[PDB]
Amino acid sequence: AYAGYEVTPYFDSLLVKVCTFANEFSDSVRKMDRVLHEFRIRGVKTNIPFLINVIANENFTSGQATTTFIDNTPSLFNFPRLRDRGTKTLHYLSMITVNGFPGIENTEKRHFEEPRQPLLNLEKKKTAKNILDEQGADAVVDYVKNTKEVLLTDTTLRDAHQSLLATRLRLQDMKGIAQAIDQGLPELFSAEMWGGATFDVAYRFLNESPWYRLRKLRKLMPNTMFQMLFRGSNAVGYQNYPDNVIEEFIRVAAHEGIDVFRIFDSLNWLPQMEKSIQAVRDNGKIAEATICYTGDILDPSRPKYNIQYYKDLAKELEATGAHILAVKDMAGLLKPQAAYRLISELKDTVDLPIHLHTHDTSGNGIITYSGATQAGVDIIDVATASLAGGTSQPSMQSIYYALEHGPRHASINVKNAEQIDHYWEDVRKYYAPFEAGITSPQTEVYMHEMPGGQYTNLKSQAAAVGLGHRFDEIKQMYRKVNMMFGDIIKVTPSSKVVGDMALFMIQNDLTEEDVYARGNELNFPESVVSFFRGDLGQPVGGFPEKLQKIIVKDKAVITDRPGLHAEKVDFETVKADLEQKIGYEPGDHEVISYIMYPQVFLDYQKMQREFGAVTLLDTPTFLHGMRLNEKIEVQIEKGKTLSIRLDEIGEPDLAGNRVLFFNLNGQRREVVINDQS
Amino acid sequence: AEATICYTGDILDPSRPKYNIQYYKDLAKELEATGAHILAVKDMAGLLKPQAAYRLISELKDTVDLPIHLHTHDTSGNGIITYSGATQAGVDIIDVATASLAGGTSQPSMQSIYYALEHGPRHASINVKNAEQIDHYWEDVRKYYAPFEAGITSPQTEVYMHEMPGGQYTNLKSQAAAVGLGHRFDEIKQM
Amino acid sequence: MKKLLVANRGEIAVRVFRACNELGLSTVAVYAREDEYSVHRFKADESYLIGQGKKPIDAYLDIDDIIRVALESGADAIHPGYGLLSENLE
Ligand SMILES: [Mn+2]
Ligand SMILES: [Mn+2]
Repeated sequence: AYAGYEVTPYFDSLLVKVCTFANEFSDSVRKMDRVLHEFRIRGVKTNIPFLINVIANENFTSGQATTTFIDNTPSLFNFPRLRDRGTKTLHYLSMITVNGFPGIENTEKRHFEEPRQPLLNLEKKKTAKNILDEQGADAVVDYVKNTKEVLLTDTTLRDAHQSLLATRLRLQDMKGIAQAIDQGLPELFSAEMWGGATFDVAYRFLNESPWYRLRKLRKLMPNTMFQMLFRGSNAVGYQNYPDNVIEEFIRVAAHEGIDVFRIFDSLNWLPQMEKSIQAVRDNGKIAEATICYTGDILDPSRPKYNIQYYKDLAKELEATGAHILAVKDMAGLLKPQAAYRLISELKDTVDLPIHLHTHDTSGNGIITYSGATQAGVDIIDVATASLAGGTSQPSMQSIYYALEHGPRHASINVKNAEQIDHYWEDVRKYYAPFEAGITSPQTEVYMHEMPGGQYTNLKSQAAAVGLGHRFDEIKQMYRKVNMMFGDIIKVTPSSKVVGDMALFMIQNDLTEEDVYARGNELNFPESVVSFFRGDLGQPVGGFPEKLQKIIVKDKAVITDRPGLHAEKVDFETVKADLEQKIGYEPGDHEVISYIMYPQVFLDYQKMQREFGAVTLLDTPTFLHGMRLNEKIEVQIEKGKTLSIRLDEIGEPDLAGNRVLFFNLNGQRREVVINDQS
Repeated sequence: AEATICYTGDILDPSRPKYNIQYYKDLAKELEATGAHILAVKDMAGLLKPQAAYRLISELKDTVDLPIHLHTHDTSGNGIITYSGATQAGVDIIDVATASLAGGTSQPSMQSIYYALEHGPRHASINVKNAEQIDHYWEDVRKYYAPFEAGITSPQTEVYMHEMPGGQYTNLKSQAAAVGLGHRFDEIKQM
Repeated sequence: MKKLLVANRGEIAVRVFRACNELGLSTVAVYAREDEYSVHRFKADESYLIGQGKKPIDAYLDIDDIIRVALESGADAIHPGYGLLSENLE
C-alpha cells in the first residue's frame, strides 16, 4: 500500500495491518480510533469507514461482541458521505487546466494582482436593516419617509453584473468586499443581491448554490438590508407553480436572510402579485409592489401606457398592503422629463415610498434619476461605478456628485464608495470572457424597447440561425411585433415572446399581413402560443381577438390566474422523492430549489459530487485552471487550507488521458484527466 | 474666433478660492474686450459638476453679451446632466460626439442630449433621427480601430480628485509602466 | 477542555495532536511561512500562520502572536512541547 502501486484484481485485498496496544483496553480503542482517522489513503476505496463504526460501537468496546454481532447491527453500515476536498478540487483544476471552461475560449491564465482592499472611514449608524429587525417593516417605511436625501439601493451584487457580465459574478469575489460595503456604506437602503438570473445561473453555470451565497453574505453583512427581485406568480422560475410553493419559497427566503422583496409581474397584472405581497407581509418583511414601465407617458400617440394608467395601478397596489411602490424601468426608457412628471404624479396619488429602477443604456440614467429626485422619489437603484453604465444602473458615485449642491443630496458615503469601487474595478478584470465588448450610449432602445438581457439573447438566437447579419431588420420586427400584439409590457418572460415571434417572422420571410393571411398553416413558437393561451396571465387591455384565434387554434385558452390551474404539490412527497435522488435529507431550501428548477438542481448535484465546492476558488483559477509551476491556497474552513502547486502536465496516452503532477500539502499527487481534443 | 477659458477646480468649493466664480467673470470681461465673437468654456478634465455648470453659465451670461460655447467630457458620468444644467442657464452652444464615439472620456452623446432635453423648456437643435442613422456608420467604423481602443471604460469620479485630462492620464500610465511603476499608479495620481 | 493549541512544530506537535485526538480534543497548530510544508501543519484540525515577516525560529518564539491565535481559534489550552517556549516563564 504505497504511493503509485497498482492494486491488481489477482491477489487478496489487504493494504496494511494496524495494531494498537495499551494497558487499558479502553485506551487501546482510543488509539485505534485515532489511527483509523489519521490514515489518508487516496486512490482506492478502503474499509476504514466500516472499521471506525465498529470500534465506536458499545458491544465491541465492552469486549462482548459475537460472530452475529456485525450482521445483526444494521447501524454499522450507515457511512458518512466522505468529503475528499483535495481530490475533487484537483479533479476540477485538472479538467479546466486541460479542456478549459465551457463556452469561453481556452486562453491562458493572466497573472493578477491582489485586488485593492479599501481604506475606509467608518461611521457608526443605525440602518434600515437594524430598524426592520428591531421595529418592523412599517417602522422602516417611516424612516424612509422621514429621510430628506434620496436613498440608494446597490444593485452591484445582482442587476449590475447580470446586465454586464451575464450574471457570472461569483460569491468568492463578493465575499472579499462584502464587509466593507456593510460598514463603509451604512447609508444604503438595501443591497440587491438575489433573484433575477442569479438563482439559476449560480447553480447552472457557477456550480454554487444561490442559497449558500445568501447564507454566507448574510453573516458578512448583518446591517444591510438584502433585497431580491421576485416574479409574483413564479418567484425565480419559469414553470407554473401552485400558490403553496410560492408561499413556501418566501417563508424560506425570508428566514434565510432576505428583507426586501421586490415583487413584479411581467404584464403588471395585479392578481399574480397579490398572494406574494401578503406572503411577504406575513413573514414580517418588506414588500415592494412593482410597476414595470414601458412606452413614453409624454408621447400622446402611445396613450395605452399614459400617465393615468400608472396612477390607477399605483392605487390598486397601495390597496394590497405593499410597503413600497417600485417603478422598474427594465429597458431604460424613462426619459428625464417623463421621470419628473411620473414620480411627481405618483407621489400625489399614493403615500408609500417610491423606489425607482432604471438602466443607463440611453446615456440618460443619471439625468433621469436627477429629475426623479426633484420630483421627490424616495429611493433609487445604483451600481458601483466600475459595474455601472451602459445597460447597468447609473453610477452610485456619479449620482452623488450630480446632486451635490442641489436641493436634495444623495445619502451615501461617497469617499468610502470610491474606495470600494477600486476593489470592483480590479475584480471585473477576472470576468473578461463574459464582457459584452464595446458599450456606448444607445438611444435605439427607445425605438425597440428590448431589455439588455433580451437584446443579448436575441443576438445569440440570430447568429445561431445565421441571421446575425440582418439584426437591424430583427430589431425593426420586434417593434412591429410588439404593436401587432397590442403594444405590451416587455420584460422577462414576455420580452422573449416578442423576441421569438420577431425571429420566426424574419426567418420565414413573413410580414404582418402574411401572418393574418396564412397563420393557420403556420406553427407559431411555443412562447407565443402560451402567451396567447393566457399562460403568462392577462395583458393590459387583453389580446387582439382575430390574431388570438389564429395563433391559439384548437388549444385551451385560460383567462384567469394560471397558478389556480397548477399541478398540486406536496412537500413531503417531493422531499422524500428528492432524498432518494441525492442521498441525504434535503433542507427546506434544497426542496424548494428542486421544485423551482428540478433538472438544474440535480445537474448541480452531479457537479458537486464530481467537483466539490468550486465556489472557493479564485475566479481566474475557477475559469482557467492553473499554469505550470503555479502555487495557490484555497481556504476551506477557518484554519484549513489546500496548498496546491502544479508541477507538470503529462502528454496524453493512446486513450486520450494525461497525468497532472501536483503537490497538494507537501504530497505528490498524480491526477488522470481526459484530454478531450 | 472663440476666446476660451479653461475650467479647473470647483467654483462651489470655498476651500479652492483661487478659481472662484469671480476669476471667471473677470477673465470673461477681458476676453469680450479683445473682440472675440464667442466665449468658450473648455472643461478639459470633465470637472464641471452640474450645479456649478448652472451657476457658472448663469453668471457669465450676466457678465458678457457674447454667446457661450461649453465643452466638457463625460469621464465622471455627469456630462449629460452638466450640459442639462448649463442649457437651463442659457448656454448657447455645446460640444457633443455621436453616440458610438461618445461617453467615457469623450464628449457626451449628441443623440442622448436630445432625449435628455426632449420635453424640457429648451430643446437641442438637431435632427435626431438622422443622427441615429449616421451613428450606425460610426458604430461600424470604430471596429476597425480595435488596437487603439483603451479597454473597459466606465464612469470614474476620481478625476475630480486629480484633474488629469484624459490624454495626460493615458500618457502617464505609459510613462509609469515604462519605468516599472505601473503597479503604483495609485500613488502617482495622489502625487 | 474542548480544544488545544500546540505552540510547537514537527514530530512533537504531531505527538501531541495524537494524544489530544485520543482524548477527544480538537487541535490547533501554528506554523511559520518557512515551515508551510511541515506535516504537523496538516495533522491538526485547524492551523494558523504566525510570526508573519519574522525569521522562522523567532515566529515560534513570538509569545503574543501565539496567544492571539490561541484566542481567535477558541483554544482552552496550550501545549508548549519541548524546546522553544516550553521552559519560558514569561
Ligand atoms: Mn432590471
Ligand atoms: Mn478636450
